[PDB]
Amino acid sequence: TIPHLAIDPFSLDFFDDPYPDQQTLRDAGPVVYLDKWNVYGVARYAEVHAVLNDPTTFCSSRGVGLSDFKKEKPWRPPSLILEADPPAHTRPRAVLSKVLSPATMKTIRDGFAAAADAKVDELLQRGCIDAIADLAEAYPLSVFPDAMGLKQEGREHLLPYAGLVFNAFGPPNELRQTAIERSAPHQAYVNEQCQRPNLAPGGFGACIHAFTDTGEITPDEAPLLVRSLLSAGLDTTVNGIGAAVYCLARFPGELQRLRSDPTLARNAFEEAVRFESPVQTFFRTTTREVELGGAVIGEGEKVLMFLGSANRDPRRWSDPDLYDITRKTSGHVGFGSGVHMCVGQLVARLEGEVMLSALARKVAAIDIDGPVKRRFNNTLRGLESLPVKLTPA
Ligand code: HEM
Ligand SMILES: CCc1ccc(C(=O)O)cc1
Ligand SMILES: [Cl-]
Repeated sequence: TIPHLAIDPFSLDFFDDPYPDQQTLRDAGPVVYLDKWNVYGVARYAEVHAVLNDPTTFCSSRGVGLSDFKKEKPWRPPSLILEADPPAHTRPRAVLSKVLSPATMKTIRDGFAAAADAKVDELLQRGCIDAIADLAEAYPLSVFPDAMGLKQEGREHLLPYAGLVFNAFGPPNELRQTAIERSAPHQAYVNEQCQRPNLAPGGFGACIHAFTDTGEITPDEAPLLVRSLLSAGLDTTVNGIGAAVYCLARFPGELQRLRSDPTLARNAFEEAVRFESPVQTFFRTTTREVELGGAVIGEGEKVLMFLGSANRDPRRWSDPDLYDITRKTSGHVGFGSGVHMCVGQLVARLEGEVMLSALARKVAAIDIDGPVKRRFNNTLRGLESLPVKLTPA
């Protein structure tokens, strides 16, 4: 009843061009079985959305990577938020919601916008730049570590640590194995920065520790919650901004519309998140036998959700393979959906908005002018290098 497919969604060939295989996954049925990894897969919008919104049946506390925490030891102590189910999830989630709230956004927006404008002005002086290293990476590195309250020394560990976290959700392939082999210095740096004395006053880290006296979290929970922001808060935005710049570089008609109405910046970023889905996949584990799309999945089974495929499913989206900055994007699953839906999404959208606003106001054209190189990661989709020429407005 359930079709069995040999597609490896964690192979380099799949990462290089996932779209044909994602269509094969959607069109084979609402639920597939991936023989390569012994997991169920859901690639259509409807089933991905259904799984995300039933956390009781499709739990996160057995891991949101391939590994089942009931069977194997987690590679690092479980996240108190991403790898927790209600009710244990609820209070840590509330703390991060308040740390990354609107009032916080108001406190950081002017500095984030000024750093975005300054980066674009700097890049325009060079003209020909790498939109990954010099923009997608450089801009978040210029705002987010400071907003966390990290010291300067050791920040070179942040992107390697995040690449490790995202590779570690994958199966035990070479990408995952190599990341874990190299992990010790990055883990040691990150864990140390999570301690209260190492987080500067007023930043996100200090604010997490300050919530340890309200009864929502205890002091011994704060370091791991800081760890969540140092895991999820940087490389995601690198790949979100990279996705948006890559979309504007490939679709100059949309850059032209954005230049003509810079207030489209927020939706242009949201549409890049749908179109590229920087976070491609996450797993859940069934807690009982369950019927999903006419299929019967037993207890204790891993279910792989293809967020990027759900975001391009023609059953849900008109012209899904077109980048359209005025698209009604509400309901895309690039930030997840339901109780675990990205708690940092206001930070991500702020960074994306102010960078796209700076481009919309300062840049007339973005032309690819060198070889594009893709970066391979078991969970993140994005580029290693994007050579572009920026023409000033
Ligand atoms: C474009 C940027 C981003 C994308 C595409 C993204 C994507 C996601 C997705 C898909 C989830 C759902 C995980 C699940 O359902 O298992 C998630 C959750 C989460 N994200 Fe984001 N994220 C982004 C930026 C950020 C930022 C900037 C932060 C922190 C400052 C952050 C922190 C978190 C945390 C802590 C969770 C776990 C929430 C929970 O389990 O309740 N993310 N993100
Ligand atoms: C953006 C995906 C993500 C969310 C949360 C964590 C974490 O809690 O460590 C790590 C990754
Ligand atoms: Cl760690």
